[PDB]
Amino acid sequence: DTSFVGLTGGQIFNEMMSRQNVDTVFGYPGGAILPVYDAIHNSDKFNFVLPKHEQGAGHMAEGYARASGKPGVVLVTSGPGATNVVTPMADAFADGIPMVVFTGQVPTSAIGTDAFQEADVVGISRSCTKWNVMVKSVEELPLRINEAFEIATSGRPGPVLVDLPKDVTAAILRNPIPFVMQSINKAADLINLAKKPVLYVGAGILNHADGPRLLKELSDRAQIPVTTTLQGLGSFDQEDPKSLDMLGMHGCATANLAVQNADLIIAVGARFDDRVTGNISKFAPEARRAAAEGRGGIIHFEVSPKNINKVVQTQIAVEGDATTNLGKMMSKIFPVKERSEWFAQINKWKKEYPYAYMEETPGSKIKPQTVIKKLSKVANDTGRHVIVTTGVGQHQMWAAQHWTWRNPHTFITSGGLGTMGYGLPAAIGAQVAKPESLVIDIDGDASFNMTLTELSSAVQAGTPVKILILNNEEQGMVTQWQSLFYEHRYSHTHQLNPDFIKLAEAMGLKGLRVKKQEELDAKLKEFVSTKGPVLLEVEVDKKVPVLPMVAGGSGLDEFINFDPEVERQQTELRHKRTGGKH
Amino acid sequence: MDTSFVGLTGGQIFNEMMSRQNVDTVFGYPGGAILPVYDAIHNSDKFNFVLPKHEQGAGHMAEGYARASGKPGVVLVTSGPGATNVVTPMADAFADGIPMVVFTGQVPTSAIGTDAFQEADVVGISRSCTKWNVMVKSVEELPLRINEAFEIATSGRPGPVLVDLPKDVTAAILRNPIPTKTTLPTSRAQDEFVMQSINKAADLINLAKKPVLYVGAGILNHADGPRLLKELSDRAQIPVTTTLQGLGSFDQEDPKSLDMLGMHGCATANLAVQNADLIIAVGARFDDRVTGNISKFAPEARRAAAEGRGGIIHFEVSPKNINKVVQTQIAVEGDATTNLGKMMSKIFPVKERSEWFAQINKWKKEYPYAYMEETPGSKIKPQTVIKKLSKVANDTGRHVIVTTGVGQHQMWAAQHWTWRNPHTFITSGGLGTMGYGLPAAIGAQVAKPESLVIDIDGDASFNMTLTELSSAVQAGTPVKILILNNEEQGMVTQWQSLFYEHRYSHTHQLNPDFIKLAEAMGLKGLRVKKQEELDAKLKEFVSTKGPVLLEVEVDKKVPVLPMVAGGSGLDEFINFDPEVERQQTELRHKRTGGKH
Ligand SMILES: Cc1cc2nc3c(=O)[nH]c(=O)nc-3n(C[C@H](O)[C@H](O)[C@H](O)COP(=O)(O)OP(=O)(O)OC[C@H]3O[C@@H](n4cnc5c(N)ncnc54)[C@H](O)[C@@H]3O)c2cc1C
Ligand SMILES: Cc1cc2nc3c(=O)[nH]c(=O)nc-3n(C[C@H](O)[C@H](O)[C@H](O)COP(=O)(O)OP(=O)(O)OC[C@H]3O[C@@H](n4cnc5c(N)ncnc54)[C@H](O)[C@@H]3O)c2cc1C
Ligand SMILES: COC(=O)c1ccccc1S(=O)(=O)NC(=O)Nc1nc(C)nc(OC)n1
Ligand SMILES: COC(=O)c1ccccc1S(=O)(=O)NC(=O)Nc1nc(C)nc(OC)n1
Ligand SMILES: Cc1ncc(C)c(N)n1
Ligand SMILES: Cc1ncc(C)c(N)n1
Ligand SMILES: [K+]
Ligand SMILES: [K+]
Ligand SMILES: [Mg+2]
Ligand SMILES: [Mg+2]
Repeated sequence: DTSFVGLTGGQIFNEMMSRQNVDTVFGYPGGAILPVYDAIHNSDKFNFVLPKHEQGAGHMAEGYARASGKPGVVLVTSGPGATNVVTPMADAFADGIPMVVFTGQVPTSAIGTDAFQEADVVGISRSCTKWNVMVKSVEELPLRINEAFEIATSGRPGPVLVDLPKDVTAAILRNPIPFVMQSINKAADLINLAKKPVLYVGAGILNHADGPRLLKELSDRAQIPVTTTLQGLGSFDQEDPKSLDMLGMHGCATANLAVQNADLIIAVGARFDDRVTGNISKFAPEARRAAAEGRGGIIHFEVSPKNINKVVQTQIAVEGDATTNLGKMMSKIFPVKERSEWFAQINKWKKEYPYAYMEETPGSKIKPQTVIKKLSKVANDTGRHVIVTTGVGQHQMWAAQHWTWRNPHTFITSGGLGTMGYGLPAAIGAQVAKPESLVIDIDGDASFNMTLTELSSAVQAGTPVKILILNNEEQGMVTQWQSLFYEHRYSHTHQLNPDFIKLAEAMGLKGLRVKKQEELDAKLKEFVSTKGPVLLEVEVDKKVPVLPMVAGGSGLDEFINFDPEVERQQTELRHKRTGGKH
Repeated sequence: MDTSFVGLTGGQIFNEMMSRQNVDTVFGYPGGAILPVYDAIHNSDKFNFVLPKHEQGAGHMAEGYARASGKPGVVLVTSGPGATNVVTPMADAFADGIPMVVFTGQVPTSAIGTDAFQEADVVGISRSCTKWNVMVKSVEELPLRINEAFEIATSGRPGPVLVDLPKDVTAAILRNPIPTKTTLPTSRAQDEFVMQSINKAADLINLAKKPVLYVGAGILNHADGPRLLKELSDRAQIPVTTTLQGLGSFDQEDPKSLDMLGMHGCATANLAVQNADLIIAVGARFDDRVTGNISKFAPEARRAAAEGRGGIIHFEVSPKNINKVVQTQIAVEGDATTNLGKMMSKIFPVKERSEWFAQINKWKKEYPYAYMEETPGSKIKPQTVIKKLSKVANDTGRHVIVTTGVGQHQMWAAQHWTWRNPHTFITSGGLGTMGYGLPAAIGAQVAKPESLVIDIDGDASFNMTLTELSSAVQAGTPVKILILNNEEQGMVTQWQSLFYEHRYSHTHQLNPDFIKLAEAMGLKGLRVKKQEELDAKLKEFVSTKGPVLLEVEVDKKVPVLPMVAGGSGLDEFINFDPEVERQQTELRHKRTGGKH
C-alpha cells in the first residue's frame, strides 16, 4: 500500500481510526501526543469527547463499549496522562471490556533518560492489558493499530495499549508499507439426562448479538431455569417464570438454592468468580455428587482455556464462543415438556425467600430498595430504551436486585475490579453510544465524590444523563462489613459530602433533592422527564444491610436472610456501641 | 528474639510500627482488603488520619505533606482500584524524589493469582515507579518489611516505596517470636575517596574565573543545605541559579542570585551558565527542561575542561545520576550539604569578581522577566497577579507555602514570585501532574498548621482533582486556592500556537462556576475580573480565615517567556517582544476564524 506515503504518523492514525470504523474517541491532550492531536484537529471521521480527568476518558470508553458493542478508544498523553488511565484499564481487564488505549510517549531518543513526563507505560500496563506495545517507526504504526483492535475484540474482549513516541507520530511515511464437536455431543447428552438442571449465565452470552435469543431458546426447549451473574443481568428476561434472578454473595436465595441442589450446572459465559461461588468447597454439592455418579456435574461454555477448570473441576468444557456453540448443540437437545418436580421446589423457595427488607413506615426515612423499585417502573413508563450504570456499593447491589432486567446491554456496572466513581463517566460514555436512550446512573454518595468532576463533561458532551444519588452519608458496603464483622467499629467510613444540588447547578446541571416519602414519586417523575443532564439526590436510611448475604466460609445455601426483628436489635446494638452516633 | 508482638494481629502490629517510625499523619481511604488494618487504627491516637474523596488525592496530599515536612508521606489504601488509583502519585514522587510509603491492601494470599475480587498485581504495576516494593507473605515479616520500606524511601535520593498487605496477613495473629533486629528501625576507603574527590573539587573551584552554582532539590534534603550553599557562595563569590525544584534554597533577594534557569528560566541565569568556565552542580540532575539542547549546553565549561581549567563538578547522592546526561570532570558522591561542609575550609576566600559580576549585571538589566502589562479595558494579566500576590503574602509576616498545578500559571508562579525560604515551593516537576495543586496544598497545610498555604492553580489543572475541595473542609485545612482562569490548557495552547500554526485541538474545556462550586463544597468563594478590584480581592483572599477559593479571570493565549525549545541552546532563547505578541494575536484571530 502507498496511500499513506507522505503522511505523518498522526495523519495515519486519523485514517486508521476511519478504517477501524471508529466513530468516537475519548481523550485528553498533552505534549507528547500533540502530533496526533494536530492530525485529528476538526476531523470528521469521528466524534471526540473531552473529560476533565483521564480516568474519566477511560471509564467513558468502557461505558461506550458495553453499550455499543464496539471497542472504546482512548487517546491520552505520556507520563501522568498514561498513569491516569491505569485504573480504567485494570477495570476493563477484569470485566473483559474491549478498549484500545493510545498513549503518547516521549521521543524515542529521550526514552530511558528519565525524560520530562516519561513513564514506562508498557511495563506498568503489562498486567492490566491483554497486550501492549510501543510503536518504533511510522511504517509500523498501521500494523500495530490493526493488531490492537483485533486483540481487543477477539477471544475474551479486553484492553490493549499502544505507546506512541512523539517522533514516530511526527514522522512522515516515506517508504510504502506491505474436538469441540465431541464436547458438544457429550455436553448435550448430559443435558438430556439432567433432572434438576440450572443455567448459570454470565457476561459471555452478551458478547454475541444472538446470545440472548439462543439462551432463551435452550431454556424454553429443555425447560431450564436461568440464573445470571451481576454482569449477566439483561441477557435473560426476568419476567419469564424460569428466571431465578441473580446468584452469589448478594443473590436471590432461590437462585443460590437452585444451584446448590442442581445435579447439572450449565455455565454459559461465566467465570465462577469468588463473588458467585461462595465457599468454593461448599459450591454445588449436588452437582459434584451427580458427577461422581456420572449423571451430572458441570458443563462450561468458555472462550478462554485458562478460565476452564481454574476455580472448579468441570466434567465437560466447550471451548469457543458460547452463543456459537449453543446454536450447534440445539438440535441435539431433547425437548422437555415439563419439570413439575424441579419447578415445584423452585417455586416454593421463591415464595419463601423474596427480596424482603424493612419497608417505609409513617415518619421513617426513605428506603433505598424502595427508590430502585419505584424508579424502575417510572423509567419503564417512558417507553424509552433504558440503560443503567452505577457506582460501587450497596446501591449497586440494590439496583441489581430490585430492578427488573429484560433487555441486553442495559446494565453497565463495575464488577471484577469494583471501581467506585465508575457510574457517572460510564453513563456519559453509554449516552454517547445510544444518544436516544435514557441513561440513568444509580450512584452512591462516596462513589460519586470520586469522579464528580466529570459533571461538567456531561454538559460539554451534550449527554443528558440522569444522576441518581442514594445518599446514606456513608461508604455503605464497607460500613456493612464493619457492622457484621467488626463489632460496629466504623473506621473512616463517613466522609463529608458537598451540597449535591448546588454542585449540580455549579456544574451546569439541574439539581433536585428528596427528603420526604411524600415527594419521592413526584421527584422521580420530574427527574426522568427533565430535558438535559440532571441530578437527583435522595436521602435514604443509613446502616441498611444488603440481604441476602453469603460471605466468609458460608456456602451459597448458608445465606443470611432478612428479618425485621433482627434489624431492630442490630440498630439498638449499633447505637450503644457508637454512643448513639449511628 | 522478640516476643513482644506475639498475640497481636497484623493490623495492630502495623498501628504499633507507625509510632515506632515516628508517623504522625496517615492519608488513606478504606476498603475491603485493608479492613483489618483500618479496624486496628480505629480511633488510634498515634496519628492524625486524613481522608480524601479519591485515592489520588491521598497520594498527592502525602507528597505535599512530605515536601513541606521533610518526613515521608504515608498512604493507606485498599486493594484493586484503591491501589491503581495511587499509581500517578507514586510515579510523581518517583520523578521528583519524594519520600513516601504506600500501603495497599491485598486479597488473601490464597486468592492471589485467581483473578479474585478487587485483585491487581500492584507490585508488578508499581515496579517502575517505586524505589522498591514488596508483598508481605506472613505476619512474621510485617515489622521487617515496614522498617525496610521507611529506610529505603528516606535514604539516598528519597522516593516512594510500596508495601502490599494481604488481608489474611493483616488479620493474622502473630504466634511466633521474631528477630529483635527486624522490629527495630562507614568504610575507611570510601571516606578517603570522597575526601579525595572533595579536594579535587576545591582545586577546580579555586582556579575558576567565571563560576556558577547550579543548585537543585538535593540541597533541600538537608536542614543545613541553604546555609552551607550561602556560605560557599559568599566565600568564593559564586553567583547562584536554581532549578524549579531548587527555588527557595537561595535568597533571591541576594545580589548573587541568578534566579531560575532552563526552558523558561531567566535569560541571565541561562547566559551565565552558557558562559561559565565552571559549573558546580549541587543536587540537580541536568533534566531536559533545564539543559536545553544538550550538545549546546555549557560550551564554555566544556572548553575549560578541554583545557584542564574548568568543566563540571557534580555533588550527587545517586550513582544512577552521575555521568548520565553530561560528562562531568569531578563527581562528589553522597549528601551534598555534608560534602559542602567538608569542602568549605579548602576553598580560597575570594575578594571579588568584578568582570564576571559586571557581565551578569549587564544581562540582568537587558533581560528582565518582561511581559505585556495591563492597559485600559484589557483583561488582568496572569504575571501581574503573581507579582501582586507575592507581595501581599510576604507582607503578612507569616510562613508562606506555595503549591501549584501544571502549566503556564506554574511557570509564572516560579518566575515572578520572590523566593527566600526553603521548602516553600511545592510543585510537580518531573512528571508534571495536572491536579497536584489542591491535594498537595492540603497535605502541606497538615504538615504546617501555622503556615499560610496557597495553591496557585490553572483552570484545567484544578478540574482534575477539584473533588478534594470538600476534603480540605473535612480536614480543617484553611488552604488559599487561587485559580488563574484563562479558560484553556495554556501550556498546551502555547505549543500549538508556536509549532502547530494555532490549531487548538481539544485544548479548551467548559469550566463549572468556580465560586458556586467552592460554596457548594463548603468554602468561601471570591471572583475578580476588573483590574481595579484585584488589590482588594487579593487582600481579602489571604486574610480570610478558613479555606477560600479566589478565581481571577486573566488574559488568554499569553505565552510564557523566555523560552528555550527544540534544538535551541540555553542562550538561543525567545524573548518577550510587544510587537510580536501583537502580530501573533492578529495571526491567531485569522487562523481560528476569530474563535481565539
Ligand atoms: C460490591 C460488589 C458486590 C458483588 N456482588 C455480586 C453478587 O452477589 N453476585 C454476582 O454474580 N456478582 C457480584 N459481583 C460482581 C462480581 O465480582 C463479578 O464481576 C461478576 O460475578 C462476574 O460475572 P461474569 O462471570 O458473568 O462475567 P466476567 O467476569 O466478565 O466473566 C465472563 C466469563 O465469560 C467468558 N466469556 C467471555 N466472552 C465470551 C464468549 N464470547 N463466548 C464464551 N465465553 C465467553 C470469559 O472469558 C469469562 O470466563 C459484585 C461486585 C461488587 C463490586
Ligand atoms: C510546565 C513545566 C515547565 C518546566 N520548566 C522548567 C524550567 O524552565 N526550569 C527548571 O529548572 N525546571 C523546569 N521544570 C521542572 C523540571 O522538569 C525538573 O522537574 C526539575 O528541573 C528538576 O530539578 P532538580 O534537578 O533540582 O530536582 P530533582 O529532579 O529532584 O533532581 C535532584 C537531583 O539531586 C540529587 N540529590 C537528591 N538528594 C540529594 C542529597 N541529599 N545530596 C546530593 N544530591 C542529592 C538526585 O538524586 C537528583 O539527581 C518544568 C516542569 C514543568 C511541569
Ligand atoms: C512531553 O515531553 C516530550 O514529549 C519530551 C520529553 C523529553 C524531551 C523532548 C520532548 S519533545 O521536545 O518532543 N516535546 C516536548 O517537550 N513537548 C512539550 N509539550 C508541552 C505542551 N509542554 C512542554 O513543556 C513545558 N513540552
Ligand atoms: C476485597 O476482597 C478481598 O479481600 C477478597 C478477595 C477474594 C476472596 C476473599 C476476599 S475476603 O473474604 O477476605 N474479603 C472480602 O471479600 N471483603 C469484602 N469487603 C467489603 C467492604 N465488601 C465485599 O464485598 C461486596 N468484600
Ligand atoms: C494529569 C495530566 N494530564 C494531561 C497533561 C498535559 C498533564 N501534564 N497532566
Ligand atoms: C476506587 C475505589 N476505592 C475504595 C473501594 C472500597 C472501591 N471499591 N473503589
Ligand atoms: K430483579
Ligand atoms: K523570582
Ligand atoms: Mg453511600
Ligand atoms: Mg488554564
